[PDB]
Amino acid sequence: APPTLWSRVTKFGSGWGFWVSPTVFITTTHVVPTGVKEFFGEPLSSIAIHQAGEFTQFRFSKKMRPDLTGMVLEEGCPEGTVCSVLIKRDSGELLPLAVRMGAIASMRIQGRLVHGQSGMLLGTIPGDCGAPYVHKRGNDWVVCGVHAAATKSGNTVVCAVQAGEGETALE
Amino acid sequence: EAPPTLWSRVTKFGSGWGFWVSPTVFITTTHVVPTGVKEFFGEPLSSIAIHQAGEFTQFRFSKKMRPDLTGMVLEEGCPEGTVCSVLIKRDSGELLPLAVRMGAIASMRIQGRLVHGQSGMLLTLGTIPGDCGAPYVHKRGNDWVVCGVHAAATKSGNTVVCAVQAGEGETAL
Repeated sequence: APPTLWSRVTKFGSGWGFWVSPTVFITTTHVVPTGVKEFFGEPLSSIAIHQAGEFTQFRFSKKMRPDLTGMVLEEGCPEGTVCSVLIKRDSGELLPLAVRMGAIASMRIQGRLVHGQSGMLLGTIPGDCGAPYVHKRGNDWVVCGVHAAATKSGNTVVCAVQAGEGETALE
Repeated sequence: EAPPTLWSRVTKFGSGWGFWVSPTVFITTTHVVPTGVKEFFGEPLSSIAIHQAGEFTQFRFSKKMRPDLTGMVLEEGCPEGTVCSVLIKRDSGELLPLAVRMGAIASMRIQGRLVHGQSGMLLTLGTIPGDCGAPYVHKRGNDWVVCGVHAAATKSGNTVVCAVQAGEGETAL
């Protein structure tokens, strides 16, 4: 993972967010500041906000990170593949966690049913919410979720995904 | 070509930045250091070993602060005529590595403050106010080393000065 990729990982509210491009920022809904009128110094009327369950996307009118190129945002992580949760700790330490992704479905997070995807850690803390789930496709990195939750057991984590509707079916 | 953990050493500090040289050693430039405080990174000042002169400030903490890190060598000044990189972090999160050819070491007074400084020329944007403390580094073999911290810049834009930790081989005849 290149430094640029990590530079997209940004402290935000009670957790983290991720610059997908110069104008697009994704994060986990429950970490988003609630009493505010600006994000990153931009008034809400300047920002297109799409929230689906625990997945929140901001598109700013202004180029917030013109140093960045856009990258692909997938609708969920590829089931069965190893992704990395790009965790930054408060000391500055980089803690990428490898995770084997499982099924996409509805899960109860923060007392609400939301589209999510479980994964097995190959640990995280509450402050890690918003950290991106990414994987490499070709020579490029792709982002597919943002950290939402974990079992007390610790071994399983859940990311919120942009669109999970009907990804797994009863047989 | 600087790896992510090398960037992870660059840390927001006071009105600028600092750099973890090792799990216990943090360097920065003096004028950006917060004043009238009782601790840094949760550690009481009284527990910190401090070596500070000519705008170069070094802290050694009494416990491991960044145990995830390997210890790097801190050189006394950059190698003259060689090309180093300033690892600039901007508040936006942007990384701006700047190539710079290092030149003369000299003691000097810039805006009233004594600087044990080394001039360099940017090879080409540039540095800006708020960048002080950013590390100057280069490679010795397969290892990275750090040789100074960003202190000042010339109006012409293209020359910068880092504070270095050098002995009195920088005082005029």
